[PDB]
Amino acid sequence: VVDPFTRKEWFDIKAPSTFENRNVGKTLVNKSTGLKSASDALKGRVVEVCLADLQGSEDHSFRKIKLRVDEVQGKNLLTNFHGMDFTTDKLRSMVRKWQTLIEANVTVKTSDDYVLRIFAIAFTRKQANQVKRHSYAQSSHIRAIRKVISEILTKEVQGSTLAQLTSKLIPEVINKEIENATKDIFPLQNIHVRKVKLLKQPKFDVGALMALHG
Amino acid sequence: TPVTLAKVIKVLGRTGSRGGVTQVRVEFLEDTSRTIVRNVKGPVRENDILVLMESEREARRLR
Amino acid sequence: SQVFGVARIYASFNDTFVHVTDLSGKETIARVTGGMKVKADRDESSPYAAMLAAQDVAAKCKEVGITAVHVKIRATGGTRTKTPGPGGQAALRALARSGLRIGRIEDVTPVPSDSTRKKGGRRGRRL
Amino acid sequence: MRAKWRKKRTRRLKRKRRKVRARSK
Amino acid sequence: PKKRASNGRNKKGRGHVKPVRCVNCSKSIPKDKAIKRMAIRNIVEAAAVRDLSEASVYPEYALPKTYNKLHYCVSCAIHARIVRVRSREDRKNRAPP
RNA sequence: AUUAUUGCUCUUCAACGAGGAAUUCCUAGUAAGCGCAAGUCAUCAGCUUGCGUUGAUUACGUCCCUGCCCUUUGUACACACC
RNA sequence: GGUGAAAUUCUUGGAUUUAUUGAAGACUAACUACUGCGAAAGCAUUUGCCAAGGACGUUUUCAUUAAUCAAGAACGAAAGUUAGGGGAUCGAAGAUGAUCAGAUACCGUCGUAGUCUUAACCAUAAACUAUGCCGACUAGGGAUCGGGUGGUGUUUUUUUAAUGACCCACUCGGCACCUUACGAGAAAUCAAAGUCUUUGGGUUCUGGGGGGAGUAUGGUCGCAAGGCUGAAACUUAAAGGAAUUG
Ligand SMILES: [Mg+2]
Ligand SMILES: [Mg+2]
Ligand SMILES: [Mg+2]
Ligand SMILES: [Mg+2]
Ligand SMILES: [Mg+2]
Ligand SMILES: [Mg+2]
Ligand SMILES: [Mg+2]
Ligand SMILES: [Mg+2]
Ligand SMILES: [Mg+2]
Ligand SMILES: [Mg+2]
Ligand SMILES: [Mg+2]
Ligand SMILES: [Mg+2]
Ligand SMILES: [Mg+2]
Ligand SMILES: [Mg+2]
Ligand SMILES: [Mg+2]
Ligand SMILES: [Mg+2]
Ligand SMILES: [Zn+2]
Repeated sequence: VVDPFTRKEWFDIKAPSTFENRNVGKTLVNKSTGLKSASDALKGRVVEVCLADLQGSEDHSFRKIKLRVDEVQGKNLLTNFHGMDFTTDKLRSMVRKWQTLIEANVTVKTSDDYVLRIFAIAFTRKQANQVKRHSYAQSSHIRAIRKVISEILTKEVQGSTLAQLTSKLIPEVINKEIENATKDIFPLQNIHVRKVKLLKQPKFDVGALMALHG
Repeated sequence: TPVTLAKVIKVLGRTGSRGGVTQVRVEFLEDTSRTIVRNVKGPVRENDILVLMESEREARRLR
Repeated sequence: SQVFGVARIYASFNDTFVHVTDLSGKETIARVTGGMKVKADRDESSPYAAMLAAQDVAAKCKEVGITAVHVKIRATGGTRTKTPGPGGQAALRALARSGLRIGRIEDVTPVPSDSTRKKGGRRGRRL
Repeated sequence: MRAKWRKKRTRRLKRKRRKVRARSK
Repeated sequence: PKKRASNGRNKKGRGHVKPVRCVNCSKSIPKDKAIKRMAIRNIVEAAAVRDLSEASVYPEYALPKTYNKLHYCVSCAIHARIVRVRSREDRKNRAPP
């Protein structure tokens, strides 16, 4: 004597700008009854979707993305950058035995006071013409590499908030430039920013929030 | 009904713990050059003719 | 094309769970598990009931508002088995065959930078 | 009987003669 | 008397390492003295590739497997998995397959 | 010859309408169906040992049950896991 | 939910399942290996500070300053003790559901102490390589960690280099594996367990059939639990080791 199916006021999710398709998907809410409606109550739900989906290309078949809902109008609600995380299976495949892992992170602030932390992971490359079955680093060299990753990472940010951050990650200049400064010290391969967590997002600023909506 | 006839090409062994089923690779005389392996029931030899019903569902090991 | 959803198959031992929800998550849509489509305690994780519940799941799924769905399968994890269960893929089989689309799937098993001492004792679980 | 428990066995007896002897002060 | 040159299992110049548990029975057991099976497997299985490609979008997809370390405890490592048992000489062989 | 050794004729006309869970035997003139001689024997074969008569179906395989043999392995047993 | 199977259990207290966010305390997965370091116990997230160490390099400096050790002392796993914090986890006792003839257990549930840290005790482990320390000599191999020497060697391009990783040769000091066995051993096996009746480099410790017994006694140490020192009467023909065949 219920069945909330024939009651579910439906809705559609839209994607941000600096990507490909701004059309994400479909959802389920409720009848916008007075006092606790379907208005400002829910909204802020967040979606995990691979960006090989929302971009269409397949050279991005891991780098999963987390989008947070902010504003909603005219049977339509957008979303801003809220997360980027790698996939279990991908690293599970990345971490192969007989080599040195390297991990580092750092807390940082963008121009528009979006406070977050970014990560970094890389593996010593077995150079060709090599005999030794394993190839390990030299700790001190690992100190060095982590140091430079820290420098570079805290250099790329403090630049036009999410928008530009995503604009630096999507084409991965970070990876290739870490690769650039790296090869002087020690081989190293893969090299992925792997993960970045938001923790202290600023205020609403609805106007400036409409910065990726044409 | 699209029943398709396939001739035994080789006898591959007995599967199933009981040891009755026989692994055999066949080729249908309905457009040749298209080998598919099946598992029988009764006794068989080379160059017999099995009525394969479905034409894309082959098998291998039993238990 | 179709309409995206999330399947979420927590199918470790002893049971088998399926429920599509909103791609954001805060809006679930139909569930049902393996212990419902048979009763025997011992038969609560078997691939059969898994198939049956995958049926009862896809059924209401394509009968409310979603006709396609990405999945994320998960073992117990934490400080437990971490290895997938009996009706793990047995439910995956009967939700693609049941005429519903699939779109990239992964593993949300909660592997830790391990700790919180496991159950059992240093002497194991002898029997 | 196990060497560990025979160790415990005497450790106990020893602890008891201890007590009995204490009566004599 | 003694019947293993690596005593229990490989550890030479340590005295202590660090114990870990058993994925089967949870028995604590030193890492050096464990037994490790790098467990790998597609999410699918035998006859499930067909229902993947046929009931999904994409071109050929990608099909991501799963890796996970398998730790066992000699007792459970003999109860089923890597063990059998070997002759006196069949014992010194460090050949996996 | 009663508690009826066996044989005969009349009369009497039972249960059993294919048999639960389980379980025995078997691969060709074999299975099964059919009778005879022989042992026992004064008399008494629904038994037995043999014999021929009629004469199929299904395998030609496997380790799932069972039983066993063989290796590696443990042993503090050797009067040998009673 | 839980196991072999079950029950104890949890479920308008919307439980298991889901999403979002927060806190607490442990912990350091994968990478992690016959790989490193420390006297031993032991020691793996990050960064900074603090003092230390070996191997190497060395046409530097002193010039016998050393070797091994009764007494004496430093540290010393886990539990355990005192006083605070901490108390997620897991979890001696205790209570329980099953299980069996019984089941004070094994399995499941509740869960105190405990686990973590600070200040102080305690001083034991199969604290194991069941193998004292320093020095010499005695035999082949490819490994691999650290240091060094060598190169019209490789891969890095900027214009050739300079670095860096890699290849190769050599020599130190390492964690070890391989084959041998001259030689050793009761054997298993041992590059020391070898250079031992053809018996002697230096030095410390312990053992002298089994049981009684690490018991009794004294002393000493500790808050306690206990630690070190540690007999005898009597008893007994074997205990015991490695290998062989069943
Ligand atoms: Mg008194
Ligand atoms: Mg032994
Ligand atoms: Mg030790
Ligand atoms: Mg019949
Ligand atoms: Mg007769
Ligand atoms: Mg008779
Ligand atoms: Mg033997
Ligand atoms: Mg780590
Ligand atoms: Mg507690
Ligand atoms: Mg109790
Ligand atoms: Mg008790
Ligand atoms: Mg001692
Ligand atoms: Mg040892
Ligand atoms: Mg040598
Ligand atoms: Mg006495
Ligand atoms: Mg006294
Ligand atoms: Zn185990």
